[PDB]
Amino acid sequence: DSLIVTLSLVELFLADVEGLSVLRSFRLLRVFRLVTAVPQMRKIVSAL
Amino acid sequence: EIVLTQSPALMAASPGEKVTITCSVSLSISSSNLFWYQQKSETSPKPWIYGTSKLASGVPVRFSGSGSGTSYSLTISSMEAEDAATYYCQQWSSHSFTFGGGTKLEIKRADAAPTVSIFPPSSEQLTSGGASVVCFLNNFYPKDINVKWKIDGSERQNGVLNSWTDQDSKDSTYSMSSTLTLTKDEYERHNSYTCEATHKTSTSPIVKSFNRNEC
Amino acid sequence: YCQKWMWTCDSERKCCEGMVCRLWCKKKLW
Repeated sequence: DSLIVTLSLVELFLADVEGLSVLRSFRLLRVFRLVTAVPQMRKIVSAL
Repeated sequence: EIVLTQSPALMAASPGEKVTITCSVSLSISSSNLFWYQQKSETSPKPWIYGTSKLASGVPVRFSGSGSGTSYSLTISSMEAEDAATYYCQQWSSHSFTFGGGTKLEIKRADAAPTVSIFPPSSEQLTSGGASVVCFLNNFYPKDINVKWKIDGSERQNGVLNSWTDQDSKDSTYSMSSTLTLTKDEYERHNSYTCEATHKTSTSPIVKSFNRNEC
Repeated sequence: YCQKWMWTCDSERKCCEGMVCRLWCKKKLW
C-alpha cells in the first residue's frame, strides 16, 4: 500500500509528458488498493 | 489544439541539389503518430511516410527523414525534376486531425526573355458595346515579371486582368495573360495601345502593340 | 519573472527552464 501511494505521489510531482506515456500507468495503478484494504478480501486471497 | 508550423513556405532547387524541409511543432509529441503527404498538380494527395521513419510502397530509396522530440524533417538526397510539388505534415491529437500549411518546391533552368503577342478585340464584342485587349506572355523564366498598359503614352492600370500558370513539366518556364477590357466608346477615342514586358533578362522592355490600321 | 517550481502556472506566467506548464510547474525526466 505504501509503495502504491508513493508511486502516485511521484506522479504528482513530475509530468505526464506526451513523449513518454509511462507515468499515466502509475496513476492508474491506484485501483489495486481496493483488494488490499478490505480485510475479508485479504483473507480470501490469502486462502487462494 | 496542437498546431503545426512549416519552413520554408517556398524554396527552389536544381537536379543535383540536396534539400531538406521542416515541420515545427507547438508541443512535445512522440514519434509514432506523424505522417507525410505529397500533392502534385490536380491530384488528390497520397500517403508518403508512415510513423516518421518508415517508407510506404512505391517509394524509391532516395527518401528519408528522421529525428525525435519537437522538430522533424524530410530530406531528398538526389532530387529529381518530378519533385516539384507541395508537401504536408500531420499530427494526431486527443480527438482531432491537424495538418500543416504547405511546402512547395520548384525546378530551376536557364533564363529567357518573355514571348509577347497582343490580340485585338473581336468584332462580336464591338457589337456588344465592349472591347477587350489581351496581351499574352508565354514560356518565360522565372515567374516574376511586371507588365504595363500604354494608351497613347498614358499608363493605364484600370481594367487589368492578370493570371499566371502552373510550372510546366516540359521546360520549367511560366506563362501569363494580361487583359485590358474597355468599352466601345473608349476604344475609339484613342489610337495606340501598348503592352510591355519588364523583366530582369532584358533592361529594355520590348514593345508589342497594335494600331487602328483598318481598325 | 518565470514561475518557480510547484506554483500554479497559467498562459501568461510560464515556468522557468526545464518545466512544462500542466496547471503548475512540473519537472521532466532526468
